[PDB]
Amino acid sequence: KHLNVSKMNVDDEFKDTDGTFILHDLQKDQTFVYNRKRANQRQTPQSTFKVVNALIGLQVKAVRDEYDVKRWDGVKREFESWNRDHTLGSAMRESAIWYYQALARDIGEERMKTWLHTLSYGNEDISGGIDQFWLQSSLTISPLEQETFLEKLAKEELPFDKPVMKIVKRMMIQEEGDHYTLYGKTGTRLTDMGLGWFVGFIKTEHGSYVFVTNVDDSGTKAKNITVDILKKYGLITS
Repeated sequence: KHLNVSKMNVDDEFKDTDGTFILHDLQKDQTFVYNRKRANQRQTPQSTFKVVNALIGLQVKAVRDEYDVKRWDGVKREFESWNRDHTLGSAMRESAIWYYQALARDIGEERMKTWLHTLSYGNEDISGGIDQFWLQSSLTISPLEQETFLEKLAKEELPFDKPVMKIVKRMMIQEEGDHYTLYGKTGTRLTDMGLGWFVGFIKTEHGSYVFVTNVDDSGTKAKNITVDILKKYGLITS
């Protein structure tokens, strides 16, 4: 019934990819890591940082809720899903960077810095600029450090109001099946599609699990790898 993570193997998901995969069993307190070296290498978080931005932004009331609308400026950007008015939640779902750049500006350098130390978020380096630092810039975090943060979010053991964490979790929902809920956030270095993430957690009828996938490829690749693993190991069912 219950997936024992110490028994897994995911080699063939990465046979042609430089990557790492981490799976933490919340009920049993056990962590499986494929590619320990890469799991310990700090990398730029890309849009996985939206999770943190949303938590801080809601907590400090820079945004009201998942429906807080910011109007599009009419500039055609790389993805057509970005070229529309957005909310905190839709900008997470569609990875509309411009929305979260406006949010980061409202949070401000000093508040962001204090929060990143509270959250132990990687190298905590925001010198790349208040609306650039998480995008192939100064801030880096290892896949294992991402796991540590996301495990605290799953357990709701972070210094945010309970409704704030509930809202952010809801914004991360990717699939709601009959027997599981998949939560996650992609990230990609869009300059060259050369760095990819899919991070999150899955709730099943036999425990919840926290995952981090990171690859020298797109965030779509990271997500497809993660979904394949979660299906192979019986966590995504229906």
